[PDB]
Amino acid sequence: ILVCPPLRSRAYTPPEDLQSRLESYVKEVFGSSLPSNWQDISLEDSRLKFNLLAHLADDLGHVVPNSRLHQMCRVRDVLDFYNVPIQDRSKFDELSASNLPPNLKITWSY
Amino acid sequence: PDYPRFVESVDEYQFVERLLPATRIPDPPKHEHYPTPSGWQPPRDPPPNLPYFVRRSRMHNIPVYKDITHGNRQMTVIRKVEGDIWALQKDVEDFLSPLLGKTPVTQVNEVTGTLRIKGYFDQELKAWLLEKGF
Amino acid sequence: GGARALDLLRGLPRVSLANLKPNPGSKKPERRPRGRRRGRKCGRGHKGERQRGTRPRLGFEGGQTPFYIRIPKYGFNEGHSFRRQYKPLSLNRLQYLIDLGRVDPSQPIDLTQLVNGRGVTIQPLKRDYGVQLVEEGADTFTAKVNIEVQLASELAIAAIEKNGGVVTTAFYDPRSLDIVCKPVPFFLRGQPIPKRMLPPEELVPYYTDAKNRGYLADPAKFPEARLELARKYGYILPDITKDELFKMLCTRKDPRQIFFGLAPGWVVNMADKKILKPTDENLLKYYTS
Amino acid sequence: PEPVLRKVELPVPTHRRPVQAWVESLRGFEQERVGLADLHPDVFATAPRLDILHQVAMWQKNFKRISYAKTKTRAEVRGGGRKPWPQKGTGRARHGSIRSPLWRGGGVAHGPRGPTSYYYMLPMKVRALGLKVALTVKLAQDDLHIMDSLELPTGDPQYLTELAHYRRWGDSVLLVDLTHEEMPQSIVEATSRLKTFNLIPAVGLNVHSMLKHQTLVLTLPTVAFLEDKLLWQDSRYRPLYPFSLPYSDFPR
Amino acid sequence: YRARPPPRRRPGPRWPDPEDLLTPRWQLGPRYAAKQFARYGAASGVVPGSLWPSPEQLRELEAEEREWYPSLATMQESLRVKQLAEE
Amino acid sequence: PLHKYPVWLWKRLQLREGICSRLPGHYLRSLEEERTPTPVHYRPHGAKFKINPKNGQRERVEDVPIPIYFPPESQRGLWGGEGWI
Amino acid sequence: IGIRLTLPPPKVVDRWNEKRAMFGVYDNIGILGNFEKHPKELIRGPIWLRGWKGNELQRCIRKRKMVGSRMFADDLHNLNKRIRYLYKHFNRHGKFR
Ligand SMILES: [K+]
Ligand SMILES: [K+]
Ligand SMILES: [K+]
Ligand SMILES: [Mg+2]
Ligand SMILES: [Mg+2]
Ligand SMILES: [Mg+2]
Ligand SMILES: [Mg+2]
Ligand SMILES: [Mg+2]
Ligand SMILES: [Mg+2]
Ligand SMILES: [Mg+2]
Ligand SMILES: [Mg+2]
Repeated sequence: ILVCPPLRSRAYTPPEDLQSRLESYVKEVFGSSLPSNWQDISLEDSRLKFNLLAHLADDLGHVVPNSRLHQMCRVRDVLDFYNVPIQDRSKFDELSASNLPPNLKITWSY
Repeated sequence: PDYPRFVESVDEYQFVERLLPATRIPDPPKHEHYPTPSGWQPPRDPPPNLPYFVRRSRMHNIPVYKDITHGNRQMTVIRKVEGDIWALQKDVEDFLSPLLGKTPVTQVNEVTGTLRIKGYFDQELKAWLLEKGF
Repeated sequence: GGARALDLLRGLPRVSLANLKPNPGSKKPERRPRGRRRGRKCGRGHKGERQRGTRPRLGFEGGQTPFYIRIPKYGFNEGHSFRRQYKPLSLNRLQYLIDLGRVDPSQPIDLTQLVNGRGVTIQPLKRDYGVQLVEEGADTFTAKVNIEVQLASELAIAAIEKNGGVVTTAFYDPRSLDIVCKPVPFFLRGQPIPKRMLPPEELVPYYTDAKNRGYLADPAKFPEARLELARKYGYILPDITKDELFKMLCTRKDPRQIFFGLAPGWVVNMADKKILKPTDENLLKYYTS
Repeated sequence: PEPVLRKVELPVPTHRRPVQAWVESLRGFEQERVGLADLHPDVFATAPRLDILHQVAMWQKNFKRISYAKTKTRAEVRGGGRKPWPQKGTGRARHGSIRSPLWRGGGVAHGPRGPTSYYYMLPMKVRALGLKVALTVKLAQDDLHIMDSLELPTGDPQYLTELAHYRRWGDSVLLVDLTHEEMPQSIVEATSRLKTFNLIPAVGLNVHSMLKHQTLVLTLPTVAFLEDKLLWQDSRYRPLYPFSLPYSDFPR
Repeated sequence: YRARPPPRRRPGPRWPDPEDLLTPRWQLGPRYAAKQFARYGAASGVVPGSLWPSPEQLRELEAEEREWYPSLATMQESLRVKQLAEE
Repeated sequence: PLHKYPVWLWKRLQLREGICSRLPGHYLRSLEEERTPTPVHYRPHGAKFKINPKNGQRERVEDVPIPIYFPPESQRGLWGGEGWI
Repeated sequence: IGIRLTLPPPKVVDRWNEKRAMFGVYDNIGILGNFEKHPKELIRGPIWLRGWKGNELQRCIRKRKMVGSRMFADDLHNLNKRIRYLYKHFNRHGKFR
C-alpha cells in the first residue's frame, strides 16, 4: 500500500549560497563550455529549462509555478525568483508574532 | 417495381469536390509587388518593436471601423489592441492634433482593448497603422 | 497589458460563482409601479382613453380623414414581388477577392465560386436572379479572369476584355440559382440534377445578343463586338489564342447544364463519393433536351 | 526517465510567445515535474474577461430552464358565471362574478402562465471565448494542472484524495479526459465513489463546471483538442449552412 | 462522480414503422427514402433506381414542361411577330 | 393532460380491435376508400395552373367542393348525386 | 399574529450531489463535437417548448397548433378563450400605439 508523504510546508528560505548553487546547476545542465554571462543565458530550450528547474526544485524544495514558468527566460529571472522569499504562517500566528500592544488581545475561535 | 438501369462511376466526383466549399479563411497568396492593386499590404514581419500591438482581423485587414449613434455622433473605433493602449492613445492624439487643430476626444476601454475617437478618421488611421506595420 | 492583467489576477481570490458581476452599463434597472415616484397614477395620466387603455388604433386622427388614406393611390410597389433583382459585384471587390485569394483567377469564376469565397450573398427567396457585374473600380482592375455573371455593363465587359479574359452573361431560373448557390444541401435531397430552364421571352433578346456577351448568342459575332468595344474605349484587343490559359478561358458550360463536368439526371451520393448515371432511353432523352 | 516535452502544433502568432506549464503524473504521490508543455497564448493566455465568464455562466444556467408554475385566471376558476347580486338597491359593493381576483378563491390577475421557456443562444464565438477566458484564468491562478495520463495505480478513491491533499488541489477537482470510452478503469472507479472529484470527457468541459470545481486537471490530448477547437473559431468563415453538413476541410 | 456518456446523434438510417398511426407521413413518403439514401449512401438499403422518376411521372413532367415552357425558336418567333406589329 | 393518439384517430383505432378487427379486409379497404365525388353543383377549373389576369403570373388553382346536404328521404331514391344546398 | 413563533427546521443543501456536480456538462456539445448535435437538443420539457421562446400569446398559439388535437375538451376550450383574450389585449388595449 502506497503511503502518502507528509504535507510539505510552503515556507521557503533563500540559501546564502543560492547564486553559487544556481551557477553550478547551470554549468551541469547547459554545459560548462560557455559559462560567460551565465545569468544572461537564455532558457529557450524546453529540455534545458526543464532540467534546470527540476534540479533547482529538488535541491531547494521550491518549484516555479505554471503562472510564472512563462516569465522564466534567463537565469537572472530564476535567480530573482529564488531570492524572493515565501512565508507560510497562518493569520492568527502572524497577528500574534506582530508586536501587539499590551492592551490588544486576539482570540481564534476557528 | 421496374426501375431504370443506372451506371455507377467514381471519376466524376472531382467536380463535386470542387463544388464543396471550405471553412477556414485562406491565407493571402504571395504577391511580387506591394501594395496590391486592390490596395492590400501584408503586415510587417517581424512586428514593430512598440509597447502596443494591433492585430489584423480574420480577413487580414486593419481593425479600424466607423460607428454612428443618434444619427449625428460619428466615431472611429480601433480594435484588437494589445500592449500599452495608453501609449497608442497618446500616439493617435499626436497624429491627429495637426489635422483637427485641437486634442482629439478619445475613450480607452482597456478591458476590451479598444480605442474610440470622436470623428471619422478611418482611412487616415488605416494608412497610419499600415505605415507603422501593424 | 494582458500580462499585467494576468499578474494582477494571480494575486487575487479564485474566480468562482460567488464573485461574478455583469459588465457595468449592460443591465438597466427594472421599473415597477411601486412607491411614491412611480405609484399612484403609475405613469398613465388622468381620466381618459390613455389611462383606461382603450384608445384608437395607430393612424386614427380622431375622425378627420387620416393622412395615410387621403393621399391618392399611385403605383410604386405594384409588382414588386415579380421584379427580378441582381446583387452588384464591383470590380474593386472582385480584385479584392482575387488578391486575398478567396476567388482564384486560374479557374472559371461563377456564382458557386463567389459564394464559396463569400464574395456575394444570393437570396433566391427574395427575388434575386444572380449578380450584375457593375463597372465600379474598372480603372484599377487588373486581373485575367473568366467571369460568368447574369448581367454585365459595357464598361465592365470592356475592362475584363482589356485585361484579357472571357465575360459571359448566363441565365438561371430560381431553382437552378438555389442549386448553384448551395449545391451541398441539394445533393442531400436525393434528387437528380435538373435541367437549366431557358430564359423567359422577355429576357431572350438580352441573352441572344453578342453586345451583351450572352450565352445564347452567335459565337461568330463576338469578335465584332469585342473590337467595337476596344475601339470605343481606346485599347487593343488581346488575342487570347496565344495565351496558355486559352482552354480555361474558353471553358463554357452547356446552357442546359448547372455544374461544370456534371450532366442533368446524375445523382451524387456524397457518402460513397460516387455518381450514378441513368441509362434509360426515355430519361436520357428527357435530360438531354 | 525522459522528460515529456509538448510543443504547440498550431501556429502561434509572431508577436506572442507560448505559455509554459508543468506536466505531472498520477502514478505516484511525488511524481510531479514529468515534463514541460507549451500552451497557445490565444487560448491559455488571452485577456481575462470576467464579464464574458458571467455571460456564459448565466447562459448555461438559464437557456435550458423551463418554468412549470401556472395559476388559474378568473376565466378558468370553477364557477362564477352568474352575477352574485343585483347591480343597484342592495347597498353593497357591485360585483359581476364570485371568481374575480378581488374575491376569496378567485382567479389571479397577473400570475404565472407556465410552462415558460427562457431559451436564448449566445454567439458561438462568445461561447468559445468564454472557455478561453476560463482556461486562461485557471492557468493564471494556478488552479490548472496538466497530466500525461489519468491512470492510477489502484482504484481506491482514498489514494486520489490523499494525492490531492498532498499536492494541494483544494476541495474540488475536475478531471478531463479526451474520450469517454477510453477512460482508464482505475480513475473511473476512483471518481465514481467520490463527490468533489468529478471526471468528465473533453466534450463536456464548461465554464460552470470549471468555476464550480476549484482545480482543473487536463491531459495533453485534451489540451490539443481544446486548442484546435477553440482556435478554429478565430479563422473560420461565416457559415453558409450548418457545419454538420459536409465541407471541404471540416471536420479536420 | 462520473459523467454520463455524451449525447450522440442517432447513427444509421431510421425507418419508422408505417403501421403505427402516430408515424408522420413525411417519415413514410418516398422523399424520405431518397433523403436517407443521399445522407447514408448504400447502407440505407434503398434501390438507387427509384430515385429517378417513374414513366408516369416523366410523362407528367414532360407535359407540364411543354405546356408552361416554350422553346427558344417559339419565343424568338413570338418576339419577332410582336416587334413587327409594334412597328 | 394530453391524449396519446389524437381525437380524429380514435375511430381508426376502434376499427382495428374488437369485432371490427375480424371484418374482412376487402370491406375494410372499401371503408377506408375516400374517393372524391364527381362534381355536380360546381364547375371545376379543369387545370392545375392558371394565369391570373391581374398580374399575368402562373398560380396554382384548386377546386374546393361545395358542401351538400342529403336529406334522409334521398336514401330511398336515386338522386344522381344531387342534394340540398 | 401572522408570524411564526418557532424557528423553521434548518435547511441543508447538498451542494455536491450528482445533479449539481454534473450541471452544465455537455453544454458545448456542438462546439466540442463537430456540431453533430445542437445544445438546444438537450432541453427536456413540453414538445412545443424546446429551443423556442415567446410571449404568452405565442406560447398558446404554438401549443394549440402542435398538440391541440391531443388536448382535453375543457383544456382546449380554455386555451381558445385565452387566445381570444390575449389577442384582444395585445391588439386593442395598451398605452403605446
Ligand atoms: K407617481
Ligand atoms: K411628481
Ligand atoms: K397594444
Ligand atoms: Mg455601431
Ligand atoms: Mg394610496
Ligand atoms: Mg379629461
Ligand atoms: Mg382617478
Ligand atoms: Mg366563466
Ligand atoms: Mg350571463
Ligand atoms: Mg361583468
Ligand atoms: Mg384560487
